[PDB]
Amino acid sequence: QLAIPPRLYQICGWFIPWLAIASVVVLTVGWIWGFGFAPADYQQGNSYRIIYLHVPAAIWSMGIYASMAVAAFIGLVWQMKMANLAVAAMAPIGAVFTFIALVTGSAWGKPMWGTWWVWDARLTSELVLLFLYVGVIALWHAFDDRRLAGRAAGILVLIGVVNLPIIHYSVEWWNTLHQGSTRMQQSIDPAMRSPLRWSIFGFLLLSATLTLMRMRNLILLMEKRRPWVSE
Amino acid sequence: MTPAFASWNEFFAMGGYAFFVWLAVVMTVIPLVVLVVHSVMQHRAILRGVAQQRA
Amino acid sequence: MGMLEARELLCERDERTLFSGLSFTLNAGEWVQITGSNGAGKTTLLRLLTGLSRPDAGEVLWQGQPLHQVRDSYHQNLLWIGHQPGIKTRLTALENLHFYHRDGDTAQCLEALAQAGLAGFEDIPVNQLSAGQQRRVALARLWLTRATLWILDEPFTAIDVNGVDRLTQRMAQHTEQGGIVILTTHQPLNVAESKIRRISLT
Amino acid sequence: MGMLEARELLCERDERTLFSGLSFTLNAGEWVQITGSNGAGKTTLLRLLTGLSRPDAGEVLWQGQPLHQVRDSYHQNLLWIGHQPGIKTRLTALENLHFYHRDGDTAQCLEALAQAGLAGFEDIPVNQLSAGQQRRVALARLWLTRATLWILDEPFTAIDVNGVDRLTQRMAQHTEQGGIVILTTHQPLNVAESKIRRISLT
Amino acid sequence: MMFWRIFRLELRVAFRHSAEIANPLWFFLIVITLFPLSIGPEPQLLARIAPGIIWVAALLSSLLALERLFRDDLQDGSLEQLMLLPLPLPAVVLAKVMAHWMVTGLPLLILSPLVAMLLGMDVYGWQVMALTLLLGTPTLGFLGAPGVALTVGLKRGGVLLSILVLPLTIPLLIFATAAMDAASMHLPVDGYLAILGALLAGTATLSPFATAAALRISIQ
Amino acid sequence: MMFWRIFRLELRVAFRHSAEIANPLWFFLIVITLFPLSIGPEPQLLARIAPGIIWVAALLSSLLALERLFRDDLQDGSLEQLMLLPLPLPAVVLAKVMAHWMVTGLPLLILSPLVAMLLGMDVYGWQVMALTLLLGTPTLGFLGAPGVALTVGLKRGGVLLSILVLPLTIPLLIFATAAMDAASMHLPVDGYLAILGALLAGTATLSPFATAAALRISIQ
Ligand code: HEM
Ligand SMILES: Nc1ncnc2c1ncn2[C@@H]1O[C@H](COP(=O)(O)OP(=O)(O)OP(=O)(O)O)[C@@H](O)[C@H]1O
Ligand SMILES: [Mg+2]
Repeated sequence: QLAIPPRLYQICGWFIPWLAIASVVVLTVGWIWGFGFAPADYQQGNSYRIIYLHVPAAIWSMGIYASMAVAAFIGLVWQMKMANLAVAAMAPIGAVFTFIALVTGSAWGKPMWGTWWVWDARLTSELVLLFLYVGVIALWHAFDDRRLAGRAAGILVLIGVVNLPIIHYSVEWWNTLHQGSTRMQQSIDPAMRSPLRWSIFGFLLLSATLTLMRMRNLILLMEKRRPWVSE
Repeated sequence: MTPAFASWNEFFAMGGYAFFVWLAVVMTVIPLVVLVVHSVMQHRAILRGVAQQRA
Repeated sequence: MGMLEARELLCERDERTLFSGLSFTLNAGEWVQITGSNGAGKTTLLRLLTGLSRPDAGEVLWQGQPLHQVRDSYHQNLLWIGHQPGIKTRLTALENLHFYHRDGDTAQCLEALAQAGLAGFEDIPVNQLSAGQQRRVALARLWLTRATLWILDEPFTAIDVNGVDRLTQRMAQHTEQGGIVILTTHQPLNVAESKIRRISLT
Repeated sequence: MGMLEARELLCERDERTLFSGLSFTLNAGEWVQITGSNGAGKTTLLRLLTGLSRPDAGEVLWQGQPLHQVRDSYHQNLLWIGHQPGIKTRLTALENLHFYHRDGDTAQCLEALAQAGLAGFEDIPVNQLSAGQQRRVALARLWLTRATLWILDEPFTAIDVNGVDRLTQRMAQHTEQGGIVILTTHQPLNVAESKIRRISLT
Repeated sequence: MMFWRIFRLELRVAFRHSAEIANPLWFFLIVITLFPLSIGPEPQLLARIAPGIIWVAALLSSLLALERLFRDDLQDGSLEQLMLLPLPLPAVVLAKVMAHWMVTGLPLLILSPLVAMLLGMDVYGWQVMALTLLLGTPTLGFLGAPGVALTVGLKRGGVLLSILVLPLTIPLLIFATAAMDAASMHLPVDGYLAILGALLAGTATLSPFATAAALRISIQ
Repeated sequence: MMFWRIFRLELRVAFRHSAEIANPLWFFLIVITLFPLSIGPEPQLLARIAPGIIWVAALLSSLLALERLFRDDLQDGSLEQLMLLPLPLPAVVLAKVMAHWMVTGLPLLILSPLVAMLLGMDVYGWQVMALTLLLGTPTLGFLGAPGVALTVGLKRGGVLLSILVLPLTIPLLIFATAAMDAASMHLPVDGYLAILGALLAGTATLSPFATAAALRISIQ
């Protein structure tokens, strides 16, 4: 029984305190139980602690790109007006998550490669995802008239998500043609799993916070002239 | 109740590779706080943004 | 009866409300003109009738069906000429209109354009033609189209009264057989005042 | 002796020359209007008076000296708004005038906007003005400029009559003091005929 | 009303629009000439970097040629196809983009033999040249149509278009350059050719519908 | 009149928001990253082909941004400057060109530290690339200003008109590539920089005059 009126502004106002404080608590517990309470691997040494700070950013970049896909898909066929607004709300959050993942991956790879830049599948894919983001932001900011940036933006998101697995599998296949394989297999180890998952959840919930603030801001910016905003 | 460091910044803040990890921490904390302050401040400006429109 | 009809149509652009809850029957045998001011959304209204623009709320029905559902057969019966002529400027007049001919072309083209007043300009490209004559080439489609709906957006911008009267007769000799000419004008139409059913942006 | 003077001006477009051998001298305190029509010489006659284009055969001397020779004492006393007002559509109305004004002290800019009928449209981007207020922004300069010359094309092309009326009564005002007014208007001016000296393209 | 009618008329208006269609061609020539002039007389590296430079040239030329695809339609004739021609709009867009390829992609194809002489490729090299370009440029146009369809309303021809579709063209570039690299090593390239064909077929269906929706949005 | 407030004007018209300033940065980044996808990931290959990559990106940015410098003004704002502003036309066109640089060159220069790490450039290579880039990019708007004005404001223009735009920039790029190759080989390049320094001080003096005359002729 959806309502989707401007009253959703009040709905956003009813979530920010609780969900934001929960996000800060889970992030601080993850980053203190990590980054100082958990051991590291034998090979990389203490530098392995980047995992708690690097992996969740990359994971939630793809997660909120999937959120882009579902939101725009809802907004196009059903012609839901606010559903097309969700794209701009999550756009710069996605850009920031993917930028953070890029800079961490580059910084984490310095000890093992000796250089700040390595053209691997993981990093290169993140570059293309960041490019899809910044394209979405640029398209939305290109339209002076609102209510259009969000429909065209939605179509752009659909085009990106359709082509995204193709690009990712191509670059993964491209890496095999030149080097051949990854460095070493994936071993999370039981003593180093719970903090990582909790950090994943913390980034989830901070992403939720930022999406809600951006929804509130976009609601104001769009319905700025109606007398509903007399306050 | 089980720290992973035998002692404080004499042992902490120097994991042997402290230079890499700590710059990552700062370069990650900055974008989050920048987004948060930007969103809140721009919302606040919109809130004033109504005021000069009411003139 | 009732092939053209909109349901509680309303559209909002910025602060200004152009109109609210428009709904009116439009059947065969009518000659309709739209009244309004230069700031009114009459151009926005007309483009909405043709389905290019999605209305802010409400909808219009072709024969009683949503336009997107019947978009295929809808274009069978419609002719639209807006502020933008919609004709290729570097392409000559005779072959420009040749596109809009299902059959009988290359010979029936000449008769219509000459009535508009472009005789001797069949094989000249548009960009060496005057803007007033340039409009007429688009208007020349009137004599040849079999579409029941003629939608004109300010079709008398710079068109001579001798042309206007000839044009006015053309839409005066089309509706009585069942045709419909959805019109907007600023020149006071020089035809019987009972032939015009005025609608304003109320 | 005296300002801009025509000297056997000759110009030509395509195959038809728009005029032939214009030579008429204007002094202070003249409100004048070009008659005829605007087919090609609309911008041509005015641009040559401004030095924007060079004449096919002729010249105009401002204050007895060639326009291009000085290029400085002539541009400082001049305003022009025509078919394209020359103001950028991106900026807002308030800021767009500030550069145009010699310092933009902001103590009188809104005063010009207020007197131009653009009350409260200072902070709105000028592209958001509906259909005519964009020319009003260009016409808002005339309250502030100290220039004694005005070359204007279609100053009432879409201006409302009340907007037109205020524009006209200001033109006669400075012509009484030291000014000059030349206008190219299709709409007849609602002023006494003796206050207007008319000339055509011949 | 038929595919062929819109196809031929779009072709005709393309023939009338000479002297800017060559601008992608002149750009392609200059960019493919800079790098061999940038690097001195050493062919082994030139053979190694030839596919990459020529294919990035093909991308850039495709963008410059596609910039006009909808520019001279919004002010005059983007409509009359949404509004008229009861034939579905995706079909109209398909016909027009095939015409755009025929007037732009084909000039690249006929330009290859001169390029090969300059870059010192072999007959197998020119064969794979043609094979990948013939199956790459239609994909370029098909994938670039959504970007111009979205950005036509802006009428900001420039940097914005070059970042909305160019990141979409990455797999085409990778597979084309990998195939052309493998060809110089005389290995069979049938599987790579099949992959390129599959990519073109996949983009042959989604792009028309996507551009139809994009244009319907951009008109409003 | 008041050169710097003109400067502020064309600063404001081109850019709309704080978020969209970096658009040329993203264009540069995508153009650079196109090559390692196609050329290959090996550093030495990408190391030696740096000059072509970087100055091709600069050339693309310059060509994309010169069209918007004059073509858009023809519809609305080409005049009111040839007709007003008693200050010389060279002054205002110089303002236009230098701001055209500062919206394109400045993003490229400020992005140079990043791109040098992508291509594996060393500190000496980055230093020479930056100093040459800031010394040659401003010229790209100088010689390009007269050419673009004619191609966007002269009707019945033939194919030969574009030859005053694109190929006139070849000497600049060839000297840049040769100089920063010599620097990449760890050799002094001060003489080459003097040649770049000589052309910058000289072209900047004569470019506004010819461009102003060209606009004067083209408007008629
Ligand atoms: C050095 C630079 C690195 C970058 C840029 C990077 C980036 C990424 C990316 C993009 C993902 C998402 C994978 C997915 O969603 O399927 C990921 C997850 C993951 N990474 Fe890395 N990574 C790096 C290093 C490593 C290393 C050295 C390991 C060694 C085991 C590793 C182990 C993992 C694991 C186990 C996951 C979880 C996979 C999943 O969630 O599906 N990462 N990282
Ligand atoms: N992008 C836009 N283009 C035009 N009008 C817009 C736009 N956005 C909002 N509007 C508003 O919607 C209304 C639509 O009016 P419309 O454009 O139909 O005027 P019009 O009758 O076509 O003018 P004219 O008769 O001079 O052509 C305008 O009053 C305008 O204020
Ligand atoms: Mg209109």
